[PDB]
Amino acid sequence: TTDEHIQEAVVAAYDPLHWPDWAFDEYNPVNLMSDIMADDLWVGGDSKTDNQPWHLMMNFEAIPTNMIYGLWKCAYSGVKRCNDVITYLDWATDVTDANRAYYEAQVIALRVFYYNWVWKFWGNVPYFDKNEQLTADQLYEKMVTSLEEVIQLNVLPMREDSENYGRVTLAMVYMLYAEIVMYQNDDSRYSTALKYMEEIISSPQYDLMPDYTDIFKETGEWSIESIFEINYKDDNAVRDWGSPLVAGGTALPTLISPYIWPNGTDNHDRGWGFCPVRKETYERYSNNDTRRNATCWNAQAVLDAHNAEHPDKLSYTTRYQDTGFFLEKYAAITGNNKDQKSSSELNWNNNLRIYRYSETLLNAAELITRGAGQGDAKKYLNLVHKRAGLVTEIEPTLDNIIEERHLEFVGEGKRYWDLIRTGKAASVLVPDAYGYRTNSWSSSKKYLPIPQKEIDAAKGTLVQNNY
Ligand SMILES: OC[C@H]1O[C@@H](O[C@@H]2[C@@H](O)[C@H](O[C@@H]3[C@@H](O)[C@H](O[C@@H]4[C@@H](O)[C@H](O[C@@H]5[C@@H](O)[C@H](O[C@@H]6[C@@H](O)[C@H](O)O[C@H](CO)[C@H]6O)O[C@H](CO)[C@H]5O)O[C@H](CO)[C@H]4O)O[C@H](CO)[C@H]3O)O[C@H](CO)[C@H]2O)[C@H](O)[C@@H](O)[C@@H]1O
Repeated sequence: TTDEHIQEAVVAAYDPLHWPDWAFDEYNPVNLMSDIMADDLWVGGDSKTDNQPWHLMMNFEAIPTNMIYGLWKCAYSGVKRCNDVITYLDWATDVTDANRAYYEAQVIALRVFYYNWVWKFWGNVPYFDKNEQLTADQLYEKMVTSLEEVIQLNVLPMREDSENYGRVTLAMVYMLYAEIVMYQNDDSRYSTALKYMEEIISSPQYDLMPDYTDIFKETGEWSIESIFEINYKDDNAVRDWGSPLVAGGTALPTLISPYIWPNGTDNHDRGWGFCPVRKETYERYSNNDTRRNATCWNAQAVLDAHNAEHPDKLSYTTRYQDTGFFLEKYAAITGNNKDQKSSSELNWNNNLRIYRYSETLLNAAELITRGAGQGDAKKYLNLVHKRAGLVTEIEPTLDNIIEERHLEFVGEGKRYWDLIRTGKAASVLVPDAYGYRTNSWSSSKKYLPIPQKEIDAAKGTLVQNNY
């Protein structure tokens, strides 16, 4: 009813962003949930029954009774908190026009963000704009119409300040617009998407970090390259097993760091050996590409060298699908949970990078090649390519742009969605030579099985996907 209470409610609508990595008794880190269905990582852990839903999804054999349910609950918690704010604003007095617009812009952009999670993973899902199963195509029209309404409020700044980093901005809204327009293959909005990407490119407060290896460091958080991140902190963080929803750190580096690594060696710490980096991922980089070592941390070579320098035979404990490589971007780094005050496992400081300026450039290059209008697709592609330390210029073909995204975004939740929307999934996601993936992707796998408990509780109102 008052301004101060709506302000607190707006803050609460942001909280589900930082939940899925540990919430509702599951690990569903949203970047890995898509990346394990692509061609860059294995699943790992103790065996195929450790986080079993992950191994089933990876092999296109998810089942409604053994599914990732946490992310579903996170997304719909988000939607509910945004809906709360729209309803509260109906019953509010002495809120300025500007503050009313600002509160609406934030919670409607977040609502589309949360719906994007369930739209991409499950497609045909229930919709509510106040506290009905839509087709994927019907949810899309709701989402993109909401984003149009947020842009037209004309209230969001292009970039936030030190104090407010993590708040919705116009650039975040633009990147979210491009993500859903491109996943839908809605070419009637390609022109508008390209105009929005060019507005970010024209801004002098977004640019590439000159060193790719500086992006994923703590000092790289909210750099000139960052459009949107989900904030995680170790500073007096008290996220715990029984209190997963409190704003502290992330579980992600504990999941994907080497099992019984000797903490502090090469300033890396131990984890549970999930998402080992495939050897093929390391091999697809040129020796000149700075992304190779920023993506692929060779844990085994570090100990091989150490055991020749100081011959204590150090080892880590190899788990399932071990390769010797781990995802350096979100690896446990000595000191990145040092200031936490609860369980150190859940309180890593690593922000989750959602949108980076390199995705602005590759979005623009791709929209130009898909007929969105004139622009310098070759300049935009080659800015990303050259930042990686490659000196030879490449043409802005769709295949070169899609492969640049592949090199640029391992572990960032982009590749699986890129493979489906470009029509490459059926050709790329086939049985491997290791006997790990034994199934082939097909269009029926586009949308996961809806969790059985949701099918049951809805008593026929929710129709199961034919996965
Ligand atoms: O498949 C994935 C993977 O799973 C592994 O299993 C996981 C399993 O290890 C985990 O087990 C829990 C375990 O970590 C936990 O241990 C407690 C620890 O949490 C406790 O820490 C306390 C904090 O609780 C406390 O926090 C306080 C905070 O709650 C309060 O609100 O605020 C206070 C400040 O204001 C704050 O203090 O803070 C103190 C420090 O002051 C901490 O010490 O400490 C004890 C050690 O003393 C430790 O034993 O116990 C839990 C009991 O519930 C266990 O559940 O659980 C996961 C989820 O179920 C499992 O995934 C497997 O091992 C791997 O093989 C798999 O690969």
